[PDB]
Amino acid sequence: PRRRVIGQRKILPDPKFGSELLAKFVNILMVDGKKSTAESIVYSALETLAQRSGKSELEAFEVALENVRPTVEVKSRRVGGSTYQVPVEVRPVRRNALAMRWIVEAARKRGDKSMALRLANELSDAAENKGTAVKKREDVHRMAEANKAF
Amino acid sequence: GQKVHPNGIRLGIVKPWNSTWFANTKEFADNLDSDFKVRQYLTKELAKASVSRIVIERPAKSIRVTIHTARPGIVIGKKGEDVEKLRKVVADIAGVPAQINIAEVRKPELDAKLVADSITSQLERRVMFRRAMKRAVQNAMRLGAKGIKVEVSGRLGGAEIARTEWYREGRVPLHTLRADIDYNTSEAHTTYGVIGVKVWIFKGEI
Amino acid sequence: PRSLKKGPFIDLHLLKKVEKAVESGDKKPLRTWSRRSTIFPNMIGLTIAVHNGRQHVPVFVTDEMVGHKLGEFAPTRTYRGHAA
Amino acid sequence: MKTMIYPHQYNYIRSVILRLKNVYKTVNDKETVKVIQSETYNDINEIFGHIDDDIEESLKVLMNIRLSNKEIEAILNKFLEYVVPFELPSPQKLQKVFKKVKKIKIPQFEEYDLKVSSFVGWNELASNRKYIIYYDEKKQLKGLYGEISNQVVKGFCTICNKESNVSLFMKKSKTNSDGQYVKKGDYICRDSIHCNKQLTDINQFYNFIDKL
Amino acid sequence: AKQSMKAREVKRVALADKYFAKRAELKAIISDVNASDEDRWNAVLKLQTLPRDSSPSRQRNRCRQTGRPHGFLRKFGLSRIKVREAAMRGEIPGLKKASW
RNA sequence: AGGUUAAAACUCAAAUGAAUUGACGGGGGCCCGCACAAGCGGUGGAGCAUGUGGUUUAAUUCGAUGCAACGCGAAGAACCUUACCUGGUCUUGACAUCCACGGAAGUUUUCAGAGAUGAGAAUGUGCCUUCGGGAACCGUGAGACAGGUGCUGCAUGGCUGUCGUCAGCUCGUGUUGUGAAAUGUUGGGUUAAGUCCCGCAACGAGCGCAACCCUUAUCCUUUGUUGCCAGCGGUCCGGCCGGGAACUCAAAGGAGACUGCCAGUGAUAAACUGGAGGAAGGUGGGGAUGACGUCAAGUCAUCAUGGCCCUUACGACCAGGGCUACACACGUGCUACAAUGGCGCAUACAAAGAGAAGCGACCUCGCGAGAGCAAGCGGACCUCAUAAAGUGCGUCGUAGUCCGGAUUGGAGUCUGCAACUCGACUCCAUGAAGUCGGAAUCGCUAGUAAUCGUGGAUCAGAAUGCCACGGUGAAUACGUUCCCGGGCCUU
Ligand SMILES: [K+]
Ligand SMILES: [K+]
Ligand SMILES: [K+]
Ligand SMILES: [K+]
Ligand SMILES: [K+]
Ligand SMILES: [K+]
Ligand SMILES: [K+]
Ligand SMILES: [K+]
Ligand SMILES: [K+]
Ligand SMILES: [K+]
Ligand SMILES: [K+]
Ligand SMILES: [K+]
Ligand SMILES: [Mg+2]
Ligand SMILES: [Mg+2]
Ligand SMILES: [Mg+2]
Ligand SMILES: [Mg+2]
Ligand SMILES: [Mg+2]
Ligand SMILES: [Mg+2]
Ligand SMILES: [Mg+2]
Ligand SMILES: [Mg+2]
Ligand SMILES: [Mg+2]
Ligand SMILES: [Mg+2]
Ligand SMILES: [Mg+2]
Ligand SMILES: [Mg+2]
Repeated sequence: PRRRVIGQRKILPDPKFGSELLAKFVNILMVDGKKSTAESIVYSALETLAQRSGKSELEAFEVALENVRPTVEVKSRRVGGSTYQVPVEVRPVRRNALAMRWIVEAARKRGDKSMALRLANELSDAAENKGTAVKKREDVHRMAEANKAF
Repeated sequence: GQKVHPNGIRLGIVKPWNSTWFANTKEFADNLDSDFKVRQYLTKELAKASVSRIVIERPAKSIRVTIHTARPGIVIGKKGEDVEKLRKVVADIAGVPAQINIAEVRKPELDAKLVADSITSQLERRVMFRRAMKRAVQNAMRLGAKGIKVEVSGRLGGAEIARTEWYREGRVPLHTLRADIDYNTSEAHTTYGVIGVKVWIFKGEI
Repeated sequence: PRSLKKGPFIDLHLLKKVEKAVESGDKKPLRTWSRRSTIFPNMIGLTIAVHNGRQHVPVFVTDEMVGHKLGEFAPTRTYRGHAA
Repeated sequence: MKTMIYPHQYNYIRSVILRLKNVYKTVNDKETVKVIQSETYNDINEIFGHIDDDIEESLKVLMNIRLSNKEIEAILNKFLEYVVPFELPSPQKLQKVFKKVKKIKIPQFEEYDLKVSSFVGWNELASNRKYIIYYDEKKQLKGLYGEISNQVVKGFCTICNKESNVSLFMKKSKTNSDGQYVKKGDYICRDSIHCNKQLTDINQFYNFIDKL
Repeated sequence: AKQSMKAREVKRVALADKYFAKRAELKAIISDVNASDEDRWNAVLKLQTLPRDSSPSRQRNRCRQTGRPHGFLRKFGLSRIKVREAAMRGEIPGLKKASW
């Protein structure tokens, strides 16, 4: 806001893996305040990812996030009769936030039967940079590259 | 915009209830109806008595009515003849044994209801509204009111277009809950129409 | 609908009227405001004029009509179509 | 909107229609008939000023020589709809008009009568007067009470200019301090309603008022 | 309300009190399973004969001061407008503006 | 090209200059708000609920109409309500006062009538009582009057919406100006705040702001049943019992938060920033509280009221109908379109509230809605009363489905004189649209949104509405370039 008096809110770490990063992801995946349902999906998806990855769930999650995370984004600015997309660096916390949101969106759009399956498949695809979520990151970077002049 | 009733907001803080009896839902409505009828009768009968407030209490099965009047004697009558008449009628209306107590109101200029009743009487007598308002304000300030406000609304002076005029002297802090503000209203019935008077009197905080 | 324990409902005036008509013979249509009264087997073969609010509509009671209220066979509202 | 016509005008319309029709009954020459047809058609049109399709239909029926009395009645009923009824004053207003006569009483006047009433007049036996209320050229309600003769004779009525049972009506001037007063009056129909129906010209009534 | 409307209510209350005992009995006869069908049938017809205003359902709660048919509160026996006026004057005991 | 000289008729009651207070600007500056940005969930599409417009109708009663009408008056239209229509009726009268006259009042019944009501019958015949009587209440007859949800909210009172819980709006005295006016109230900092400090032809004051008030977060004291059970004793394992007053909780009285303390910055200021302690920190959270005024804003249908109008009718009574109509348009909701789900089974954890023409257990009976019987409870006791989401397990497998639940047929239950028009609910069967919604548009910054249930008022019955209560419980705010609105100063 104009006052800019906003402060950070504490987030409890996820019980199983003791990660605040994963707790954020659960909250993004959560719908209608049903955290338990969200937590079950995330834990199920991570396990499946871990088996295929052959890595720890947290490690595997981090690899997927790294690919999806966006370095730069474009903010629209109206100049005269036209609007200019202006490349702006993404803050580290926002980088994580955008990545997680995109993965959840990507998982939901997938046609796999269960959300846990959808999430796991998306996370795996994100690790190998074949996911739709990674495509968004590529698109966001591409747009920023085009508007580098501004 | 609109403003909260000054007495209503302060009720239970610095202002007492006029009726102070306990009843269950069964009898609550019946008591209210009886209280209304008693107050209605007494006001009509004691219109010239300068009654300010009627406090109706219901101890046990009996009803105790306390009448606050600027002129105590005329309500009492001669050898308590008038008060006894009132008691008998009140008991009939109440349907229970009745007790009538008469309390004198000192400083009638400092009582909002008595001031409002005075002004409305004058307006019906066709006294100029401004003069009545100003005198009331002056009278209260002399008697030692910390502040007073008088508002008169309607077709003042028989004007086709109705207007509101208000005169305030001293402090009248309506927002302050601890502040003791005496508020009352009176309607003046004239050939032109109804003229409404509102009187606020500040008697100090707490 | 009405409880079976309570039984069928008919207005007493109508019941008396029907009985009088049955005993007498063929009669001029009975005029009733009792739309709520249930049609009974005894009424069959009798024309009963039921009020629709503005006029009495003649209804010849039949076997199929039995077990229905008289009001069902008289229409209260008149609709000839919108923008017809 | 439907044309609005005065009650006296409607009476004229009725008279001309009856006159127009009687020509068809009597006159054997089509030529003479035709001349009157045109005259009457114009007269009806003149009163209406503007003729709607309903008036035109009636006029067409009127123009036909095969017009019948039953048809005439229907045509008149339509024309009656165009007529505007006399406005009764408020009972308070009436008493204000008749300030001199306290607690003046008015009989119930038929709506049709009001519709065909150029003026409204009622007779009280106790009064032995006829109370007349009417709207003048200014359209101010004018109320007047004058003595009505108990005797009735057959003669031409001043108001309607028609021979009928008439009773002399006298209007008294305001009494002076001396007690001298002047009464001026002329024979008029005892029944105001009958006279109203007979009257075809508002001016004739006005002239009678002028005489008073 | 109109004076007639208030009068109508008074009649309905009076008739309800008059036939209260009769109505209760008749309804009980219809309710009873053990009671004969003829007895029930006669009772049904009798209940119809009794005045309609006798039924408590016909009575509508009105503000005692104004006779207003809407916004009634059973506790005070008054409509919202009159309840508010009385509350501000302190005529209703124990009633104050509530904030929580 | 035109220049120069230069009229009149006719027409208007002004045209005009300067300055003033506002308002306004696609003028400037400075702040601020779910204003944008950043997010989350919606609305607009479907079906249905509900209101409105329109159309229709005998009537579909009246009112509300940008925000600030449209689940609004109405916290609940089968009859009643009801104000509307149709028909049947009454005229000092449904409701008052007064007077005369006759009857206690009433109570029980008969016939006709849709009823209103009318014609009857029978039974009471009291109460006071100067055995003069009253007045109890029925009549009957006048006539003063009654009556009107009839009209004007642009004659009004009262009450309410709104800008806006925005920080403004003013007065006295002094001073300045011929004056309208100005000053104070501007200026420098600062605040959520005309908040505060400083300066200052102003000095003061009032209404606003804030505080005082309610509630929530912590603790202490008193009290200890209907509430509680730590330590004991005993058990029917249930605070169940004898007990204990520890604890929770109940509800009265207190304590606590003050920028108080500390550091830095700031004009040796107000203040701001950080920090410590603390349950709580700088307005701790929520609420009540709404300045002078604006909109001839809403309400003559709550009520009151000036004027006007009707008065055998614009009053009053009754039955039936209507307010529920349905080519259509719109507002607000509910339920969906599934798998973060549906269904089956098993199994946890609330708050708040209501109740005697009431809440009604248990038990029995019914597939069920319910029924019968019958405790207890005017309630920390009894009853409503089951929390649901959740969790475990199983199943369904992406289908118009084991999604959805409209519609309709049949059969019932209950309330009520009475559910045809036109109730709710249950059972069996039926199984529509809908697969995420064009242009456009709304809410929300935290215990919030979203989602999940629970209660209450109104109320015979009749909630998807309204009001209230807990459960679970987010995302995001870089920021002020932009859009919109608001405040202050300047032009
Ligand atoms: K000139
Ligand atoms: K939608
Ligand atoms: K007003
Ligand atoms: K001054
Ligand atoms: K100057
Ligand atoms: K009026
Ligand atoms: K319907
Ligand atoms: K709804
Ligand atoms: K909708
Ligand atoms: K129904
Ligand atoms: K109910
Ligand atoms: K400006
Ligand atoms: Mg009811
Ligand atoms: Mg020249
Ligand atoms: Mg829709
Ligand atoms: Mg209006
Ligand atoms: Mg109705
Ligand atoms: Mg207005
Ligand atoms: Mg201040
Ligand atoms: Mg305040
Ligand atoms: Mg207006
Ligand atoms: Mg009716
Ligand atoms: Mg409606
Ligand atoms: Mg400011």
